Amino acid sequence: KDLLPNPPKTWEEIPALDKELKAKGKSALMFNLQEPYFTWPLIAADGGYAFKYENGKYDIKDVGVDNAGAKAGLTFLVDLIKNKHMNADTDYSIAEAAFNKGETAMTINGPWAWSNIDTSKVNYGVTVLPTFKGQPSKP
Amino acid sequence: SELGKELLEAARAGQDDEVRILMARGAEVNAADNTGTTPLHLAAYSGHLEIVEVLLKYGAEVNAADVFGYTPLHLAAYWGHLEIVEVLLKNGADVNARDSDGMTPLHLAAKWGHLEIVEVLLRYGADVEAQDKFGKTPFDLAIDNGNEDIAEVLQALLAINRQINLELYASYVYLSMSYYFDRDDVALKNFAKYFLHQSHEEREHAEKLMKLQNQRGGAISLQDIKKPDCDDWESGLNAMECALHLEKNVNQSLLELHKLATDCNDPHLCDFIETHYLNEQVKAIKELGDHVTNLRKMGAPESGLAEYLFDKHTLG
Amino acid sequence: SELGKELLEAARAGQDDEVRILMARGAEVNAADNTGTTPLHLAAYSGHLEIVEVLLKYGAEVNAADVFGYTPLHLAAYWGHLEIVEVLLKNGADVNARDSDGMTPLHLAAKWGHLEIVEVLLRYGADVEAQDKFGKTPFDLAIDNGNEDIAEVLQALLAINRQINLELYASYVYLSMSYYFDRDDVALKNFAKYFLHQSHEEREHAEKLMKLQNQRGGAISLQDIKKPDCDDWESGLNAMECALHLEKNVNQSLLELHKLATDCNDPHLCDFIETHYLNEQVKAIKELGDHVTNLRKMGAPESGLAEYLFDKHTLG
Amino acid sequence: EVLQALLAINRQINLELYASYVYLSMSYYFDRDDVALKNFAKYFLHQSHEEREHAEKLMKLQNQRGGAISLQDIKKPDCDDWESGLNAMECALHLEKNVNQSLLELHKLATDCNDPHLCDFIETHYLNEQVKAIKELGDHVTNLRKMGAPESGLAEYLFDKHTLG
Repeated sequence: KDLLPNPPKTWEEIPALDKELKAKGKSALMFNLQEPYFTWPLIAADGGYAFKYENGKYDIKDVGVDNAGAKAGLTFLVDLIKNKHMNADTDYSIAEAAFNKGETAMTINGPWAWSNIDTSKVNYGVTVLPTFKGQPSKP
Repeated sequence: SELGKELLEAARAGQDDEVRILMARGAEVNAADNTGTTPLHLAAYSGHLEIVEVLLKYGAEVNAADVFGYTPLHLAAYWGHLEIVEVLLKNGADVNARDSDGMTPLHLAAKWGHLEIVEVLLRYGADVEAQDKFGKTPFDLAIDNGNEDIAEVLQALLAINRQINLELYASYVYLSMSYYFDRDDVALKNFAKYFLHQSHEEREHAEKLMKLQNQRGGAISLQDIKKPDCDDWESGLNAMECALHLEKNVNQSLLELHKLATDCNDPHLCDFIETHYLNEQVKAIKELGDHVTNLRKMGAPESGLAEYLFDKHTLG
Repeated sequence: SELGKELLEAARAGQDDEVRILMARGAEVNAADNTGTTPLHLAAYSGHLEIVEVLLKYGAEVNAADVFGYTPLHLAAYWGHLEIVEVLLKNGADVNARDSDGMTPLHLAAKWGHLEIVEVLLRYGADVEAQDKFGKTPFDLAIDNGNEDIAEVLQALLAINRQINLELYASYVYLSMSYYFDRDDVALKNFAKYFLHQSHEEREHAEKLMKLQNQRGGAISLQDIKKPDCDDWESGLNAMECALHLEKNVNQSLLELHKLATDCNDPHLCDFIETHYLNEQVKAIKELGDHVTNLRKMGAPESGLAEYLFDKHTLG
Repeated sequence: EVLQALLAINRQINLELYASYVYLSMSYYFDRDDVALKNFAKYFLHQSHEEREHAEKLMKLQNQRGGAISLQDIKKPDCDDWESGLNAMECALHLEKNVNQSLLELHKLATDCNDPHLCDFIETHYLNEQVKAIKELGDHVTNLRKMGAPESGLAEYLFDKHTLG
């Protein structure tokens, strides 16, 4: 809450604000890039979906990754990594440890790390992930 | 790379003392990682000029492309670091380097709204007409993101360069016309003399525009001069009518240039145009219309006596 | 076509009286058969000028293509009929008409060895560089069939036109160089003055070659003038070295032109070249080499005091 | 509109009178016995008198329109001691750029007030002279920097002789 009093609601805002944090010696977003479990909200927000799931049945022939939404999400990922907003070799440990120090301002996490941030005593808040191109994230 | 990652950490962190000691130990400067990121890349991304300076003192590569195509100039133009852009250009950085998207550094600086970077890039010969994979010029990226002064600069520069090329074109048409009229089957000496005079006047017009562009600090950029539409004109009347059509086209482009200069709030350009160009065009159009109506009244082209006597009495 | 085949028989047979009576009865002149052969086609193939003249008097089509692409001009050039070639060109026949093979009438006249047809076709603007489906120019068809004088004419014409374009190119390089040297960050006025002088001298050289070509009865043919290699020269030394390289190239092409003129037994062209061009090139190369060695001895480009003082004392 | 245009023209008169006094200071710095550069001093005296003429032209214009000239104090230049020929040329360039910027604001104000005579006066007598002066002063600065000044005393002597001579 201290590094950012007003969270953004668009992923398209994340690059620009990152330009601010390098001016303070900070990083905008740092999380585990080594898992699809973290990245699937963004890439599958606007058209990606793991398996087609209807009426309680998962279609096996309908693995959706060759979609324009998955393309858009992965291009946004390569725009966040090409201009060096984040690092590619980062993972969960460095991310959470730096957020406990308060170096990176944003992170994405489930419940299991909440108490860990309660060890940091950083005045923090929790909110929904930003939407992307109007289509909200899909954890 | 025994000290190469030791250079990568100081490039990420910005310690002039660390890199000074590493150059005292002779650390290698071309330490590429798995994705091509050099110590110069991180030195540019960080924005500390001293590590960049000493890296270039020990011979780091200025045009090292990564797996995405970015050079240090690209990243420097993205993040808006003026001095390192200047010293990269001073050390032979390629100003028209394309990335994977075909986006030059000028595309980036116009997309993000950095004026001084745009101007320093224009000084070193950045291409105004470079298109990316979507067919976007930097002018398009500047209007799409609301950087109106960048778009003004980019539009005025292109318009003056096109007017220079158009004045050079018209001189070559008059050269063609002049040497048509002294062929041994077109024996009209005063027609040829008249059109050689016009050729040299248009050469002077183009040189005046070049001098003006140098006084303002803009960048002259020359293109091909295309060949005239005919090698064979047909008569004195037909060539006079083609010359009238030509000067009307030139006048129309000058009026568009004046309207563009008035939108950009440039009174000096407006006064330059209306003092040296707009009255000469009116005079030339009046004189060429005079010649056309007199030649038509005398009975040309189907009277060979008419063009001979026009040659003697009007052009003589 | 009630009298159209009645025109076809007289066109095959050549009766001025028959076609005079058929035009007294108002016979149609555009009688096309199943393969496109008009009465004008047979009138041209036969070689009687009177039937062609009256067919054009009644408005026959001059550019009627058959199913193979031939016009009356093609057939006239094949069979070597000079007067009908002349009057077809006089009535607006397209001189660069391609057949199914892409062969222009000039291809045919060069392949068969008709000099006067070749010359009349060159007077009206026939393309020397037209290639057929095999990539053959008329020069190639003339050397393959032993028509050496045709090939001589075709080679000399192309060489003089290329020298005209090369002199026009060099003037534009000097214009670029001159306006580089009065940018506000390159403040050398006498360099700029020197290169403007060279620009105008090269314009004069090109105009002299154009006047010579008009005195001989040859056909000037202009092409595009391409942009110089740089917009940004780097110093006075570098521009002087580029100018030396340029003038050496021009001298080499002039020597090739002289050797070609000596093979063609043209003493007037040889004396023209060695009187107006070969000594000026030697003088220019000597002067530019002088400038380069003096600038290198003074310590340029890495001495800014050297170029300032060279500007004052040598070019002043 | 009347009240704004009047104030703007009076401020431009005072600004032209200010620039003449800076050039006077610069000129008499360059003939001190420890700064013995005669052609620098001659150059800056010429500029001083030209700026006096610019101010007098604006005063004559204001009298033709029926407006009220109102004079203020002329403040002293920022330095008594310039440091070299290069530094004084750079200060003169900065000065003429400031004057040009205020002239452009005056022209925009005149265009809002629908005054074509003032616009043509400004762009005929003032806007092209500023462009010429800025081009010439930038020329002088780059040549002096290339020759090796200020830390080369041979550079300023020879610039004095060959360019300003």
